[PDB]
Amino acid sequence: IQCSQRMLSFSDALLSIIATVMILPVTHTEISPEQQFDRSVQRLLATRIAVYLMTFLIVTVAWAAHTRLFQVVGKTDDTLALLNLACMMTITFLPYTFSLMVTFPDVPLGIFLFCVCVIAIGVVQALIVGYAFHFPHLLSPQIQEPLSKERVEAFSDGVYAIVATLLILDICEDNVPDPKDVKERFSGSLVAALSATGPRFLAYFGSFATVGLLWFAHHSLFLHVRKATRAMGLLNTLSLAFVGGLPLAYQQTSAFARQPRDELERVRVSCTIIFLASIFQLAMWTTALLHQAETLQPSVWFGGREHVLMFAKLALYPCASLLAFASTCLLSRFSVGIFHLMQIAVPCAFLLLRLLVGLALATLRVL
Amino acid sequence: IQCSQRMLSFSDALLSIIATVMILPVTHTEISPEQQFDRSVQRLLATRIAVYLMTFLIVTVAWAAHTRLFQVVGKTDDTLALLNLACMMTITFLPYTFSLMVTFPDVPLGIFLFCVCVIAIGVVQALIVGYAFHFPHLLSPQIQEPLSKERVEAFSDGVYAIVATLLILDICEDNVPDPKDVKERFSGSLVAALSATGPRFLAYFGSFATVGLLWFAHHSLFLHVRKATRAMGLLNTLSLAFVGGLPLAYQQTSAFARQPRDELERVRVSCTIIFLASIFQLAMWTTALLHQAETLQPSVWFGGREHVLMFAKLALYPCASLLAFASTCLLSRFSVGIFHLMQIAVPCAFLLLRLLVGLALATLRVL
Ligand SMILES: [Cs+]
Ligand SMILES: [Cs+]
Ligand SMILES: [Cs+]
Ligand SMILES: [Cs+]
Ligand SMILES: [Cs+]
Repeated sequence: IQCSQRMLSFSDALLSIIATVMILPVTHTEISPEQQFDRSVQRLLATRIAVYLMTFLIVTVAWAAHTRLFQVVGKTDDTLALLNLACMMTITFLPYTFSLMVTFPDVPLGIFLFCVCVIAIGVVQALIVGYAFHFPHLLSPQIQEPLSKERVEAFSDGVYAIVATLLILDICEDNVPDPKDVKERFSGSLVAALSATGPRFLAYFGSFATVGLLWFAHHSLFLHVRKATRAMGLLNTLSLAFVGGLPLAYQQTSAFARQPRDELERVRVSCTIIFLASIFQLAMWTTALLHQAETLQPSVWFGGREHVLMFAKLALYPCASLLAFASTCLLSRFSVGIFHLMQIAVPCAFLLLRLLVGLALATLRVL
Repeated sequence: IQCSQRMLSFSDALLSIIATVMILPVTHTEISPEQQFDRSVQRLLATRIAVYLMTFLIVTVAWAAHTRLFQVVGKTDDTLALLNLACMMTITFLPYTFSLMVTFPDVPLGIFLFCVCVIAIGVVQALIVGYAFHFPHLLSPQIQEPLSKERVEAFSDGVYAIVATLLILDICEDNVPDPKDVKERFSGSLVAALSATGPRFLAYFGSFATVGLLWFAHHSLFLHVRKATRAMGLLNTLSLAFVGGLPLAYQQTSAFARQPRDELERVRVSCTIIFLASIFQLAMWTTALLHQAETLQPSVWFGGREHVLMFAKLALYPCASLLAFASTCLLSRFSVGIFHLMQIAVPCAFLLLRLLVGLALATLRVL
């Protein structure tokens, strides 16, 4: 009998990466001025977004099934480890089946391959369960539907890390200039290319700050969570699904970004993505507050010491993105400036959150 | 005061992904028949491999510095969490500095940016240390150079997962056919395209099996390790660095693979990569055996119950790849067949390792 922590952690990392890499087809979508007014390319972009969401949810379902299985397994062995590796191999091939299905929906080949993959996952999991029940010592103590917190945490961490890596790869792809381009612009001057590419560098830091602050909010939330209910897990899955779309909002090399579009439209899309990513974390927090005794620690109970702090932590980004979208809709003049100011201000608010909470609550109490 | 497990796990995941994504430039290298005999493209491929190795080692050094720092920190706070996120942001920008340096080595801009990034990492880490020492409660109990095992495990898991994801992405990119291609080959027949693309599907399973079995060996090794010495950490870093090259060996869409080359040369390259990946794990095992009392559990001591099993587990792949290379060099006729037979046999040997060890040792004892 061996400990099963590392095996499940590796499974979580693999599955998170597999679920998050479904956004790449969306990022690489190409639209040009010649095809700007064509309907097919717009419909294709929309369908690709939908496909990304569906594939993310499928991979998440598979991961949850694996977690429920290894909650009963408990202790792993060499045989069970190899069988879990086979199950991971089977799950990883789902992306290819869905790619085939997307390329050829009417043809039944992709459907058959997807069904065969699901059936292989099923038989492998059934073999693992039968092996564990055959040998009592392997099973968990309780045997011999809240999901486990550690698994959810690992999956979320993997998703966020992959998003950040996508951002930095986009920077590495776009910002670097070519020798011929440098020579044509100026007489072999790279300082000038740096001067021309600085805003891109700063936008990268802004995007990474956004992702890191969202992760910080999620981490602070799950630190205070005694138990994670199934509803909280579903809301977390939705939040992660909409977190995977951040590259679509904060990428320059992406063919998606390189299309005829107005600045206000890009700002609106990015704000909507951020709001959708953060509102589901806020919903997790509220749902946990409903059943505070079981799903939360005493500190974050209603009227607790850190309740207001956590509420502000999780409501900072949603309210800010909603304000940015409202400014885009109403003012129509300073929207981009408001969005950039918010991008650079939300970090500062996070760093000084406790002092702001204190001063605000004190001022409201006095008056 | 808050627990620092999840923060460090997220840092490990991010840094592992960042270190492993340095292989992508190598995979996307293009060589054509027109430029087959040109020296520049071959030299470029070699230099890109070297650059990948160097960048991996740099990111690993940064990760090790962070681990040594947070061994003293112990307990994290909101401020320390945000500062660690800033440090991760700074480390993630190293890829871009190195890309600029590669594109323009003679120009000093990339060098200056790299130095500034290192200096920013330094100042952020110094601020974290001063903050922790300013507040005694945050520091670890021991304060108020063996690396931590959990961090190494997480980093290795991330690297392996990213390799597997690269493999599956390569499959998704190449194997899927286009509608026009299907129509030109046959009268709208996708079953025929499947029949033509089957060997690629099977090669994917072979490559994933290779990666998963290497991970299984590493996991079995670290399960029995009481303490991880600095030398073992360095050997693990080298093993991971040479594991990142597996995509170069098991990818079809990669422009690297799409070049004029003989089958025997590809087999030799893949075998060399696998041998280099596994021999360093074997070296970790031997180095730990030297100081068995401190670096190993009683089971794997010399003459232990699981010593022979672990030795076989960690020597299966090195010996097999060496045999495949020797067959390539000597026989020159059935080398590819031997390589494929080995690819599909090593998994079976892993699954039946205990029975083979038993029968072999018994036969040797009797005779
Ligand atoms: Cs974890
Ligand atoms: Cs992870
Ligand atoms: Cs971990
Ligand atoms: Cs990881
Ligand atoms: Cs990628």
